[PDB]
Amino acid sequence: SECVLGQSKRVDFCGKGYHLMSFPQSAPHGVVFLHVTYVPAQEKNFTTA
Amino acid sequence: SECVLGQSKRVDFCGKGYHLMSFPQSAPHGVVFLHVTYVPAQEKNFTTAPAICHDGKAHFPREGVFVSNGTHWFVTQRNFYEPQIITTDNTFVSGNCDVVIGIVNNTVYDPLQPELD
Amino acid sequence: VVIGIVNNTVYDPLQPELD
Amino acid sequence: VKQIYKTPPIKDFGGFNFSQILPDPSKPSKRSFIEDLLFNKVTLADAGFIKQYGDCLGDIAARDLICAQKFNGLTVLPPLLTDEMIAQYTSALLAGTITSGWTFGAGAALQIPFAMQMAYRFNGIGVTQNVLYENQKLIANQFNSAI
Amino acid sequence: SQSIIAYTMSLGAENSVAYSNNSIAIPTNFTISVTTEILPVSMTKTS
Ligand SMILES: *[C@@H]1O[C@H](CO)[C@@H](O[C@@H]2O[C@H](CO)[C@@H](O)[C@H](O)[C@H]2NC(C)=O)[C@H](O)[C@H]1NC(C)=O
Ligand SMILES: *[C@@H]1O[C@H](CO)[C@@H](O[C@@H]2O[C@H](CO)[C@@H](O)[C@H](O)[C@H]2NC(C)=O)[C@H](O)[C@H]1NC(C)=O
Ligand SMILES: *[C@@H]1O[C@H](CO)[C@@H](O[C@@H]2O[C@H](CO)[C@@H](O)[C@H](O)[C@H]2NC(C)=O)[C@H](O)[C@H]1NC(C)=O
Ligand SMILES: *[C@@H]1O[C@H](CO)[C@@H](O[C@@H]2O[C@H](CO)[C@@H](O)[C@H](O)[C@H]2NC(C)=O)[C@H](O)[C@H]1NC(C)=O
Ligand SMILES: *[C@@H]1O[C@H](CO)[C@@H](O[C@@H]2O[C@H](CO)[C@@H](O)[C@H](O)[C@H]2NC(C)=O)[C@H](O)[C@H]1NC(C)=O
Ligand SMILES: *[C@@H]1O[C@H](CO)[C@@H](O[C@@H]2O[C@H](CO)[C@@H](O)[C@H](O)[C@H]2NC(C)=O)[C@H](O)[C@H]1NC(C)=O
Ligand SMILES: *[C@@H]1O[C@H](CO)[C@@H](O[C@@H]2O[C@H](CO)[C@@H](O)[C@H](O)[C@H]2NC(C)=O)[C@H](O)[C@H]1NC(C)=O
Ligand SMILES: *[C@@H]1O[C@H](CO)[C@@H](O[C@@H]2O[C@H](CO)[C@@H](O)[C@H](O)[C@H]2NC(C)=O)[C@H](O)[C@H]1NC(C)=O
Repeated sequence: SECVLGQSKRVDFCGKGYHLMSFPQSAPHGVVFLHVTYVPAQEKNFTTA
Repeated sequence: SECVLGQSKRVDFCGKGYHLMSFPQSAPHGVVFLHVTYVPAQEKNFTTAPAICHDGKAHFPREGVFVSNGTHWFVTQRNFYEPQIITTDNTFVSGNCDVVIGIVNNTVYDPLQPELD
Repeated sequence: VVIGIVNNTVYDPLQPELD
Repeated sequence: VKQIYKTPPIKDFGGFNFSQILPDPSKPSKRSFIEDLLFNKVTLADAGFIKQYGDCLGDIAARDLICAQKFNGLTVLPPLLTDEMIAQYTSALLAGTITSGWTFGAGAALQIPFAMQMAYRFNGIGVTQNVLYENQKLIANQFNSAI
Repeated sequence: SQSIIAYTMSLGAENSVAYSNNSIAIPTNFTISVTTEILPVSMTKTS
């Protein structure tokens, strides 16, 4: 419910990175989830105030 | 703690629909909760676009969605229809009309246009 | 329409800024 | 989900694919390609839950461990829901979230373009919606490759 | 006149979403409703 039916905001839920969306898939005796996340990349540093 | 002493934002907590508030009641050997939730109703299909093309720049909803009927584009919050004129203060402006896929032609209103002079 | 609404002038600086 | 949504006839989810996620229309089973692989990879000791007495009536009873268990009063019961029924529930979930996203649930399912669904999810992360539109082709490719 | 009937299970009911890439459904009204949940807290203590 939290990863598929809505967008979880818990930092370590629905895999790693920021939760974007997910799709459930079934398996014998259980569920396997495909968790789609967003991870920022290629940082550069700038002066700040 | 999360339904009574706070407002849970977890989608499947405190019953079904969007959580607003709750009230606990006791029972022998347990607790029974009364969960007050909001369920949207009477939806209609409006035409939509991710942005409005004004002077070649793309205008994106500041909040809500840009939608239309047979003659006009307007902006509304997503969870409860309240059509409003799309103005320059109701939108983010960036890029251009050749970047956004699905952008449509609609003049965006400038609230300071009269310049009081 | 609003229940509990009170009378209070809301500030807008635009004309003083223009002239 | 008590509303079993059919796999949409429209696959125009922006530039995104999802064909290996959605149920295979050509398969008797309602499993997606990935699901069919998951089922093929997990190994079950046996299947069908029916063995007739005559089938173990011989030396063979000592080779078939499950039949040997049955002869000592130990049995295995079938699940109430079948693999097909589960696939139907996952299908409904996928159809729901692919075409209505958040609004497929918590009430009637309300349609929304896929790109917009993600734009709202990005706003939720804290990424301006403009990133998706600017990089919509990139994002769809990154997703399609990830799958 | 009465008997035990065997039948297959339904899964709720069949539905679908139009999914036009040019259209969004937007609520125009809402209902606030209250539902309940029942959760055990304790066992009879024994000795
Ligand atoms: C942030 O600025 C620093 C300094 O210009 C970049 O280089 C690092 O500097 C620290 C000392 O402050 C050293 O200990 C590291 O070993 C240096 N890094 C490397 C790879 O030599 C740093 O790369 C800049 N960050 C980003 C994202 O560009
Ligand atoms: C689309 O919505 C607009 C309002 O945002 C409608 O415009 C109004 O129409 C009434 C007549 O029914 C006029 O009296 C108002 O003055 C109009 N308002 C504005 C701001 O122009 C418009 O008619 C709707 N179009 C369709 C095809 O339904
Ligand atoms: C949604 O899909 C329709 C096609 O089903 C797209 O329609 C095209 O719009 C462009 C606008 O410049 C026309 O030149 C094409 O001829 C139209 N195609 C067809 C088959 O008529 C529409 O652009 C898509 N919308 C979004 C947001 O992706
Ligand atoms: C908004 O309208 C303008 C015209 O006023 C469109 O720009 C022209 O589109 C035609 C094709 O229909 C091209 O042949 C012209 O070369 C375009 N003009 C320029 C200066 O490039 C514009 O595309 C429309 N925008 C939207 C989002 O519909
Ligand atoms: C703000 O003050 C105005 C008066 O200057 C109020 O308007 C009148 O209110 C009385 C009731 O107290 C009505 O009988 C009159 O008919 C109203 N006048 C007009 C022209 O409609 C107004 O209600 C006050 N607003 C608030 C929030 O206190
Ligand atoms: C999703 O991508 C697959 C490729 O990974 C597309 O299916 C391929 O279609 C070619 C013929 O054009 C076949 O030779 C391949 O064997 C197919 N591959 C697979 C895995 O089926 C598929 O059409 C794309 N679907 C969408 C909706 O974009
Ligand atoms: C982020 O970096 C990636 C590569 O790591 C860029 O995406 C690829 O760009 C090359 C051209 O240099 C293309 O041939 C590849 O097909 C692209 N990848 C995909 C999945 O399409 C990406 O454009 C960069 N993004 C930004 C915002 O700079
Ligand atoms: C959205 O528009 C459709 C028409 O395109 C409305 O009617 C249903 O459309 C679907 C096709 O997507 C058909 O399968 C249904 O049978 C149609 N309904 C009926 C009763 O015939 C749909 O109701 C509109 N959505 C909203 C919220 O008004």
